[PDB]
Parts: sequence; structure tokens; C-alpha cells
Amino acid sequence: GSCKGRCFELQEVGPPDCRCDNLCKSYSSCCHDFDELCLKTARGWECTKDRCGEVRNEENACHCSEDCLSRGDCCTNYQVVCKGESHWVDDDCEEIKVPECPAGFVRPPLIIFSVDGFRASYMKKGSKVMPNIEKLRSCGTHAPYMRPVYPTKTFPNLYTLATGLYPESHGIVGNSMYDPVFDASFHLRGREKFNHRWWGGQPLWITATKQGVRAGTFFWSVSIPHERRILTILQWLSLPDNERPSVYAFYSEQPDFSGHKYGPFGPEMTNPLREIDKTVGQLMDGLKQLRLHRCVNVIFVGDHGMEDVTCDRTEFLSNYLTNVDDITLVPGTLGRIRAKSKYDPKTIIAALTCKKPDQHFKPYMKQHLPKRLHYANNRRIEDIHLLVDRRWHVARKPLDVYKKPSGKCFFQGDHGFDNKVNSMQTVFVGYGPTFKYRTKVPPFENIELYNVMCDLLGLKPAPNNGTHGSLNHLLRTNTFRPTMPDEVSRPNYPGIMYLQSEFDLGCTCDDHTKGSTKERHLLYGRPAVLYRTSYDILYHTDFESGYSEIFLMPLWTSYTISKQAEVSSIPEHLTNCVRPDVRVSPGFSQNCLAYKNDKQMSYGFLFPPYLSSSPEAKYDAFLVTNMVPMYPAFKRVWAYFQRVLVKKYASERNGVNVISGPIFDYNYDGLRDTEDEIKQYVEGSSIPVPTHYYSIITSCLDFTQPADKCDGPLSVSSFILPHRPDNDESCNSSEDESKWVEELMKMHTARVRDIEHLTGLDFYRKTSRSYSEILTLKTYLHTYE
Ligand SMILES: *[C@@H]1O[C@H](CO)[C@@H](O[C@@H]2O[C@H](CO)[C@@H](O[C@@H]3O[C@H](CO)[C@@H](O)[C@H](O)[C@@H]3O)[C@H](O)[C@H]2NC(C)=O)[C@H](O)[C@H]1NC(C)=O
Ligand SMILES: CN(c1nc(-c2ccc(F)cc2)cs1)c1c(CCC#N)nc2ccc(C3CCN(S(C)(=O)=O)CC3)nn12
Ligand SMILES: [Ca+2]
Ligand SMILES: [Zn+2]
Ligand SMILES: [Zn+2]
Repeated sequence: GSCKGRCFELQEVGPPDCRCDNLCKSYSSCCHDFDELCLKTARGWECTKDRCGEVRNEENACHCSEDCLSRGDCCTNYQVVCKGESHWVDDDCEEIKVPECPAGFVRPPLIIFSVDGFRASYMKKGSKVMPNIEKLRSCGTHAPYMRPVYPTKTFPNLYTLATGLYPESHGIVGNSMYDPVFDASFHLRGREKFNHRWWGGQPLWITATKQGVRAGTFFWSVSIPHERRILTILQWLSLPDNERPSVYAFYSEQPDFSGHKYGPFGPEMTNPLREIDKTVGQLMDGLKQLRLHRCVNVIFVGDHGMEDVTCDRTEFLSNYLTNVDDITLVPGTLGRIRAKSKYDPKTIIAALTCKKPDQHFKPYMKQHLPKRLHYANNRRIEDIHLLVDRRWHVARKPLDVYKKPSGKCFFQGDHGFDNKVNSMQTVFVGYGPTFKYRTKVPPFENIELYNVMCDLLGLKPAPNNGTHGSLNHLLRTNTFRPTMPDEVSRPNYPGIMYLQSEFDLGCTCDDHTKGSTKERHLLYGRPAVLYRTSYDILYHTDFESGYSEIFLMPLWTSYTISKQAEVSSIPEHLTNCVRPDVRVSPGFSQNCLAYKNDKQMSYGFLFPPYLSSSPEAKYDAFLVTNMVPMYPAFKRVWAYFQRVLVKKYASERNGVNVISGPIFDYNYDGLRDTEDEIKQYVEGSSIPVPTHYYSIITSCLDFTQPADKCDGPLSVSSFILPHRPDNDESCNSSEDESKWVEELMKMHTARVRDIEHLTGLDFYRKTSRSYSEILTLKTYLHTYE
């Protein structure tokens, strides 16, 4: 019945014997003497000079007596105050070229210092506010920011950090959730959240344990002071070889807790930032005191940022919907709606769509949300979602909300918004023997981190949504080397096979061998096809394509548009021209009759006829092998992109290479559909309708070089446009395309990697860059923020 000998014991005792572990307070299951022995606070956490060589008083939180080292309970500043040593922060950066660990240590430990709601811009505050953190940042490896997953809430982001998985895959899709299979709710408060049934994937503490690497308890009851959390970690580090964990985590509820009260830029935020830094100093001083300060890898990382949000900036569904009492809303910086058991999704979406001039939320069916959010493929995600404007909340009705009785809001800051929003970005710093010295790295998504942490511990990662190798540039030593996948399907290269006469495709028109087309239009090699299919490489003066005889359209179409390229028209005489392709059987070709019989569907072209190099070349653009099903509403988007925006990008970027193609993701799992999974065809045909259209736009990062003569790193932007039969998503869509199309595109920006998942292709296979560098490029997201 005693915690004597057991404080913060790693092997938690089962029921009903009392506990002394990190979480016993949250189970109200601590032994009676837990507070007394394990949560001592007398005299604080710092030695003072008058305590140096004191007689030991056992009531003290930490000790300054001469036996403190042998007892394992000196204050973190003991050697500094009592033995004349410097604080860690007062030492200059010193490159740790090799881990310097005690005997017995078989790998450098990892300590994750996680800070809740640590907005990326808080790093600008500087060495006068946060001297310790700024030393970590400038001596170690750091990114300008780290992007969280959506929703930009704590539990989804903490578990992503831990698993490398999107929320829809790990299952923690919100701080609040309903699961229809369990018929149960998950809430930050209450004990439900501890039940293993909610938690999917394989978190780092499980990965370590499964591979024979011990973890400290990552979780801490709120009542355990931060200083005690640190002392506990440090004390665990002095355990014998056969007990000592290799992986630890500190967690702090700051600066999030204050951020909500004062807003992210409230002047009161300086105090929490100072206190966090002091906690960091206690860790580093502690490690130095243990002579582990050149042994341990330390990651400083946040879960998300913080935005200015006040109760007066609240949209109410009751202003849009009658009978708002039929609905359940998960409210705040996002919306999820479901019925209470009158309810009808289409009525609800319509009634919420483009209804007020300044409307600060947009409704979506989850499958129509931007693919970059990867927020749909989980039964815990409601079909109806509201994306809320930064700085705003959505609520169901006024009386569902309440101010203080004094009339002021409960909060001035909040988070949860789209993870592209600047204010939601958080931090990453790595410091120690395995990280690079005084190195800055590009920003990266938090899904990538699990793989790094695995590498840092010599663990094989569980299957996750990180691209393993994409952050090899963070480390001075890599335990993992990325290898480029082998191509599964080889292309055919058909010459002239058929004759005009053999084609009865219902089309009308008013009437190539590699060469240097491959050199000019495919700058980074052919994409590889990573699934079993039959497809043809088709060459033309102005573009190259990979044409699928299964889906009867290109998988990809590649072409290069120079800065000085001329945009021309679709001649009147070629307005409705479609031409048979003599290289492809009639049987594996689309036909024009299908389109005439389909009253909703038209067609467009992947290579734009607007960017033809000559009148003769333009005829290639009307080949049946270049056409794709497009709703008329979609053609408004695509024609504007092709006729106006491609030239613009080319003009701005000193030329661009473009790869465009269809995506099919009818089951919204972010993966390429099998043919069995396609649920819509051009009527009377087996022409599959794309759910989306992608484009990858590449150029030289050094803009002084043209895109087709680039020596160094590359620059990419990409999108995955939803193929919709209306433009209800774009509230200004009844105006000229100049007012809304490019904003639609920006909303549906994507990583090359997202397109790879969605198509089963592999891009950038032949460049003068290292594969690791290419992995970084493929994980880049252009945000426009
Ligand atoms: C993000 O990462 C997760 C985890 O790797 C990915 O989920 C995994 O997806 C695979 C492939 O679909 C699933 O396994 C396979 O499922 C098919 C379909 O039934 C089956 O025929 C195969 O034999 C195999 O079991 C796997 O179950 C699933 N894992 C988890 C944890 O759900 C996910 O696809 C990734 N997301 C993106 C967008 O990349
Ligand atoms: C998810 N979570 C926490 N994640 C971290 C974390 C730290 C560093 C890092 F790189 C990645 C993650 C610390 S704690 C959480 C928190 C809030 C923070 C605290 N303390 N509170 C709790 C309570 C319970 C649990 C569960 C999660 C599920 N399991 S399981 C079944 O997967 O082993 C048990 C403990 N997590 N949790
Ligand atoms: Ca799919
Ligand atoms: Zn948080
Ligand atoms: Zn918060």
C-alpha cells in the first residue's frame, strides 16, 4: 500500500493494488502516501547558495546536500550553484561529432520535449525571453516551422506525432468524437479516452517496446508540476542498464493554456514562454550534471499553433437553418454535423452554402474536402463538415454558447483550423549527437516525425504516412537509406498500327518517334507505374503521355512551357474536333457518342490546344488519346488554368514543366482506386469518370535558369482539383473566372506525394539530384500563406 521505493514506477501495478505511476492521479488510484513522497514541493526546484552542503531534510523537493548525487535527487542546478559549474545555456555551441555516453549505453537516449500550442512565431521572441530554447535552436537542427495535421487540435496532433499517421488512419479524428460501431463518445474529460479501443496505429512507445527498447511513460497527470516531470525523466536516466529506458517524453499544457486566455500575442504570454524555457534549462542543466548532455538527442516540438479568436466572432447555424434542434454539432474552429436520431444532408449543405456575403465557414461533404487534409476515411468523421475561417467559431445556436456573467469571453485564442493557416504552425528543434550542427532545414509536416524518432532509436517504423528518407537531411547519421521503387508495369511504345477507316468513334474533325520530345517534355524521366496495368507511351511535338488502355485515357500528360511561350486559340474550325489515334486500337479508345448520350458530361484535353507550338502541332491536341471526361462546370476551371494560368506560371517561373492527369478516389481513402472501385462512367460506356484532376508544375528553384536547363534543386507546386458538376464550392463562381478559379486551386494545393498515393505513379525518377532530396521535394506543400 506504499509508494515508498516506487515513485513514477515504470511497471504500473494492476487493479486493485494502489499505484505510484505517472497517471495514478488521473485514475484516482495513487497509494495514500503518493503526494507525500512523490510530489514533494518544499523549497522549490532550485538550489540556493545557503542550501549548498545543507543537512538533508527529506521533505524537500530536491536536494543540495553532499549525498544528493548518491541519492539521485540533487536539484538540476546543484553543480552550478554549489560546485562552480556553468549553466548549459552559458556554454557556447559545441559540435557533438559522436555520442559521448556512459558504458552500458547501447544507443543515445531520445527525449521529446513537447509543448502544447507553441506557435512557430514564438521563436522570434528571442534569447532574452527564452535563452535555453534559442540555444537548442541555433546550436542544433531546426525548421522555420512544422505543419500540424487537421484538425489542429491536441489529441489528433499528439497521436500523429506518436504514430506518423493521419488522424483518419490513427482514429483520433478530434478531441471529441462519436463512433457508431462502439456507440460511444470520446471526450477530453472523463476516463473513456484511456480505453485502448480508440487508439489505432502503433505509437512510438509501443514500437520501442515491441523491438526490445524500453520507453518511459510519455503521459503525465496535470497535477504533477513540470519541474517534477523533468526530475523524474532525469532520475529514470540513472536507472541500471537493464532498466533504463531509451525513449522519454515531457509534455506541457503551456503555452496553450495561456494562449487561449490571452490570445497568442497577448503580452501575458511572455511569462509562460519564460517558464517553459526555465523548464528546458532544468532539463539541460540536469543532463549536464549527469554528463549526458553530449549523449542524449532532444526534440523540442509543439502540437499546433494558436490564433486570435473571440466569442463575438461566432457564426450560428440557427441563422441559416430552421429546426436546428434536429442536429448535433461538434462546434468551434471546425464543424461536424450529424442527425440526433427533419434531418436531410442535401438540404443542410444547400442551406449552408454561399448564403451570406461575409460567411465565415464553408460546408462540405467530407469526400469533397481538399485531399491535402486527408480527413474523410474514418467512420468517426461525420459526412457533413464545416471548414471555419481563421479567427472564427461556428456554433449551433446562441444559447448553446455562454460568455462569463461579466459579459467577457472565456477565451481570446483558439486553434483547430485548416493546417495550412499560418497561425496553426508549430515548432521543431532537434539537438544532440544524431542531429546536424547549426543547421536550418525546410519546414515539414509532423507526420514525418515518427520515422525520424524511429531512426534515432534504431527502430523499424510501423507502416505510416511519413515518407521515410524525406528528412534524412536532418541527421548526421542515417539508419535508413531510401531506395526508389521498381516499376511494375512497362509501357508499350506503339507506332502507326491502324488506319483512319478502322475507326468508328462517332467523332468529327476538319482535317511520332521519340526524338527530342522526351528530352524537352519529360524533364525528370518518365513516371513509373507502380501497379499492374497496360499503358502506352505516346509522343508528340508538344507533349508526351502515358495512355491507359484500361481507363481509356492518360495516366499522365507531360509538357514544358517556356517563359516566352505564346498562347493561341482553339481555331473555330477545330472547336469540336476529336481525332482517332492511329497508334491505339479503336477498342481501347474513347468515343464521342458516349458524350452525346451523356447529358451531364462533356470532355476536355490534358495537353492544352492553347499552348501548341504551331498550327500543325495543334492537331495532336485533339487526339482522342488526349481527352478526358469533364463536367461543363469543371471545364470553366480547367480552361482557365490551361489558357491563362499555365502561361502566367511559365512567365513567373522562367518556364514550367506540367504533368496533369486524372485521379479516381470514389472511396475517399486517398489511394488510387481499382477499376472495381469506380462508381461512375460516361453513360453507356466504360469510360470511367475521374473524381479529381491533378497537375504538377515544376521549375528551377534558381529562377535565373529556365525550367528545361536547371542544374540545381527544383521548385514545385501541385494541385488536386475536385471534378465537380457545379461550382457551388466557389461563392464568386457566377463572376468571371479571374475572380475565383485560382483561389479554388490554392485551396486544393497538394504534395506530389499525395498525387503519387492517388495515382500509383512515381515521379522525378531521373534527375541530377539525390533521391533523399527528391523525397523532400515530393513532400513539399505550397501553401500561399
Ligand atoms: C497512411 O498510412 C496507413 C498505414 O500504412 C495506410 O493504411 C493502410 O493502407 C493499406 C493499403 O490500403 C491497408 O492494407 C491493405 O488493405 C487492402 C484493402 O483491403 C488489402 O487488400 C491488403 O492486403 C492490405 O491489408 C492497411 O490496412 C492500412 N493500415 C491502416 C493502419 O489502416 C493509409 O493508406 C495511408 N494513407 C495515405 C493517404 O497514404
Ligand atoms: C496522446 N497523448 C500524449 N502524447 C504525448 C506525446 C509526446 C511526445 C510525442 F512526440 C508524441 C506524443 C504525450 S501524452 C496523451 C495525452 C496528453 C498529453 C499528456 N500527458 N494524455 C493522454 C492520456 C492517455 C493517453 C493514452 C493514449 C493511448 N495509449 S496506447 C493504448 O496507445 O498505449 C495509452 C495512453 N495518451 N494521452
Ligand atoms: Ca481510393
Ligand atoms: Zn494542443
Ligand atoms: Zn488549446
